[PDB]
Amino acid sequence: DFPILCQTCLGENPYIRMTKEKYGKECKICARPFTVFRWCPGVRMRFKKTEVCQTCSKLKNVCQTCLLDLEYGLPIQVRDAGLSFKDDMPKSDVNKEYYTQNMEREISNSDGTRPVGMLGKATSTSDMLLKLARTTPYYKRNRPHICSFWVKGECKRGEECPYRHEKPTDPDDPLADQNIKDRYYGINDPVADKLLKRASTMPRLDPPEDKTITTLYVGGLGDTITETDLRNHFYQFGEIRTITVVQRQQCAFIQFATRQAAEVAAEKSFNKLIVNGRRLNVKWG
Amino acid sequence: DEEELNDYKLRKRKTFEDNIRKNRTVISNWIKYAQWEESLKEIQRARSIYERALDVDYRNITLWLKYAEMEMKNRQVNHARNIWDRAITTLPRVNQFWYKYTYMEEMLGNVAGARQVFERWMEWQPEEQAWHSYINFELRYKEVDRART
Amino acid sequence: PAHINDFMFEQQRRTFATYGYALDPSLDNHQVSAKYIGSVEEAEKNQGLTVFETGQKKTEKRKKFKENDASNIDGFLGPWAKYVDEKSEEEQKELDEITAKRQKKGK
Amino acid sequence: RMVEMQKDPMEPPRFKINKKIPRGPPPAPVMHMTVKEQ
Amino acid sequence: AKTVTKQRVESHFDLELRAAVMHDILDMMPEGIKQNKARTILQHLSEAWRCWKAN
Amino acid sequence: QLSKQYSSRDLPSHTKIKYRQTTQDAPEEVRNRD
RNA sequence: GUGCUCGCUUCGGCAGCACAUAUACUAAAAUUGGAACGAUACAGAGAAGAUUAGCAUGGCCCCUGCGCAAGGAUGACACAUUCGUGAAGCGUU
RNA sequence: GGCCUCCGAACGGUAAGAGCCUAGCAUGUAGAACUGGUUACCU
Ligand SMILES: [Mg+2]
Ligand SMILES: [Mg+2]
Ligand SMILES: [Mg+2]
Ligand SMILES: [Mg+2]
Ligand SMILES: [Zn+2]
Ligand SMILES: [Zn+2]
Ligand SMILES: [Zn+2]
Repeated sequence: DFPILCQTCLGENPYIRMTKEKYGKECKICARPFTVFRWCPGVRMRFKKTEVCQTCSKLKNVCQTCLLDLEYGLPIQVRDAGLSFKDDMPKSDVNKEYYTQNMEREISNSDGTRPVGMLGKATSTSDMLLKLARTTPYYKRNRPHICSFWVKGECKRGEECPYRHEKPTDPDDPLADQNIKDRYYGINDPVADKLLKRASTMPRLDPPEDKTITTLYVGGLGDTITETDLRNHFYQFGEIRTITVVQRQQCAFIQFATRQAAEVAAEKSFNKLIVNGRRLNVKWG
Repeated sequence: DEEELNDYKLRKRKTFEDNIRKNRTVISNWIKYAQWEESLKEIQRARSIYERALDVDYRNITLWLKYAEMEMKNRQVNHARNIWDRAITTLPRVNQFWYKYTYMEEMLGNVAGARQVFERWMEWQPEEQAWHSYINFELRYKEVDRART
Repeated sequence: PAHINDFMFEQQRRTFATYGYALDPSLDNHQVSAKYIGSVEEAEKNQGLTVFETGQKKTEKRKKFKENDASNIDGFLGPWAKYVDEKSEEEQKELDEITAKRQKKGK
Repeated sequence: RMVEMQKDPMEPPRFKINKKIPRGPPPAPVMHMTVKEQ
Repeated sequence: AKTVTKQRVESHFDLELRAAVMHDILDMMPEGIKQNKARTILQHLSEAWRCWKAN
Repeated sequence: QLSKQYSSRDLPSHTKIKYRQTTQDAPEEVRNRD
């Protein structure tokens, strides 16, 4: 009873009518019958319905319809590229059936609210994916499918047509093909790969222009801030060597015992840290 | 290589599974399968084989020795440590497990660990020889007071 | 569980669906609640008009031709009356192109 | 609002159950020979 | 849940006799510790039964 | 996953339980007896 | 949409009020991959020398069958010579 | 004083298979991208 859901599926209305079938469909993964839920998300929306059984969601920690993580809204291949691939799960036939069975007993014996072993891992995060995690609901995802009479030029329902009248996606784009099983296991997922390419460009971690340099060239200081903000932020890292301050261009230089600590302060800092409700931007030299 | 080796593995692997399914037990089939995967250094597979064999017959002491041995051969100290603990927990009466367990710890250098193991062992009030081995263990170091105790 | 009067549920659901503003249900939002939960452009303007309650003002009716006597044949339209008003080329092309591409991909 | 979906009474069993997958697998401790006898 | 029947009765009786002896004695006789003559003791059983049929 | 299959044998029969009566030899008598 | 306001008040319009309150696996489509016991081709029935009757046993094998019946090739599947290393533990000279 | 049964269907025979090639059969899915930063002092 009650599905497991994204906030993005469930709807942008707080009031929702949602129907239930006892054994509605096989799950497209572990292939068992399971309680299925439909509901209307919104005014122009599509009537989504749960695609996979609740168990294999608890297993990989995901929405039932979307298969996007609960916290990050990221396809599974991504958050695995983000932490731990070694979760695994047999893809192969009768194994899948077997492992699902056992893991279904293991889950039965848990407190109920926890994605099994992954959650022991799931706490430690934020490497990148937080910064590539999506922020707001994305409703373009629930729109009705593309009317396929109209996309041949004919559709004779006129304005009534609940489907959507517009140009489809060119089958050329590798982002088209998108199997379900595939998106689930984290194989060759085009979306996930795209997000990976997007991850790399994040100006961030390579640093190291020069050896031993712990000099921090800090842009976007501002004249509200004091140094004491700086120190009481940065004593976490280690033994400071010193701090140079310039308020004429509002840039603050810093120096630490080891370069390692400076890299760190970059990492922890870059395009993340803000104090005095004002962004504190960092660069090398 | 790349594909040619692979096919070989399917024929062997499949055969192993067939043998097991036919006879179910007869753990020489289990063991041979484990050994083959060990030889190919697919030791994660090997582990699963050993665990499956244990599910069939957890009392079989050769099986456990082969399992622990496999871990040790591949320098997987902590796996071996786990396994030893399980073996003595479920089949405490088997002295072979205890003798090997203490030996392993001694080789690793963990005298304290070995002492702990022996103290567990002694709770079972075992056999004259076990007590002698514990005393001798102590006497490989000076530790005369311990021995007397 | 909850045991909300069904009728009130309908009132809130339609209110939101139609106008975008419905009073929010929460228990511990502040541990006391003073607030609406809609887009709210309508809510300030429409003063929480309920779907069941008559709207204060009426606007913009659209006509559908009707003959209701039924004496006539073929003639007669009942509540089957097809809105008189409602009977891109630019787009008409992009879609086609996409289709072509898809076909090619099938190859 | 959860509502149970109405089932069509003349609908046959939807899907097929027959498929069979091998029984799943810790043992409690047991706590329980002369040459001539051998 | 197959049900005993005329076709299956003789086979049934000998099946559960082989099992009766097997469980009883291998849970009764033992200390071979490895495998004690199960195939063999049963072959002695069938041998004896033939011998009594031949008087 | 419970099958909609049935069988003749399975159907209701003897749904009532014949409790022993007092002259049949209810447990009450038995407890008291020497 | 229907009716009613001794509604404005003519018979046009407008206003108020009452009644009436949320359908739909939306597609008339598009795509996506397991099975026919077809022919063809190769080959060709357990048990012992052969020819055959069969009941069984076991289940990541099924099928026919309302069936806890019975069938499917017994359904198929089931392949006498003569010792010594290496390490560890225990007792002894 | 009487005295008039039944009545038909199923398998147990045409191989068991392995392979290759070619309609057939189910799905009516889920999902489809993203921005904005400073240098300055003694020998
Ligand atoms: Mg025959
Ligand atoms: Mg048969
Ligand atoms: Mg048979
Ligand atoms: Mg026959
Ligand atoms: Zn599933
Ligand atoms: Zn979802
Ligand atoms: Zn259309």
